Amino acid sequence: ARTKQTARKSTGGKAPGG
Amino acid sequence: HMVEEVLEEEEEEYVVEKVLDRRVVKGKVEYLLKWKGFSDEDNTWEPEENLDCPDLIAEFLQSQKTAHETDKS
Repeated sequence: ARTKQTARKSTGGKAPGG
Repeated sequence: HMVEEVLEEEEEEYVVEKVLDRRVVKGKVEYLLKWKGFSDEDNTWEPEENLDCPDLIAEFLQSQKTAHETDKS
């Protein structure tokens, strides 16, 4: 239940999708 | 809604395995991090401030310490 460690990799931009 | 049009910033809390190392440059801070799913080659040191996993950070220096700085901390 506890939140697992996470770090923003400064992705930004925008998902390509489809 | 009904405000400034979005078109900037889009950081996401991507799952992190563990910080590989640590290095400072210019004056900022960045820790190497292995990203799940993405090839290891896609390595990228993200700013500590951005990182939302202080526990992992401590985990890294935890081993190197017990000698690190040889003072407080």
